Amino acid sequence: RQEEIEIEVVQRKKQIAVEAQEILRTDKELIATVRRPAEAEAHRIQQIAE
Amino acid sequence: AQRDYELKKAAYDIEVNTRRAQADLAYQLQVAKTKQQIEEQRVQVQVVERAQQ
Repeated sequence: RQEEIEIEVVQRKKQIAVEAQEILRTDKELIATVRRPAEAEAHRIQQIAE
Repeated sequence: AQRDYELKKAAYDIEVNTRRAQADLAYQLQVAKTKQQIEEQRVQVQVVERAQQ
């Protein structure tokens, strides 16, 4: 059982490296889904205001 | 004469049972050690997969 529970430990040890890529993925995803679309929506206003 | 034999039998049976118990459980211990190496690489695929995503 010491060796069996160690399987869970190495899984967590790797899951940490998975979530490290998840942050980076979520960051780029927010640039494409939030930051850039909002910047486009703001330009419409500056044009239709004229 | 029976007693003299009975005690050695029991004495040897301690060791035989002890060694048998070890041999019997020796398989699953290695199965755990081997899986320990395997799982590391099974989830390592997740890291590489996410990196390309």
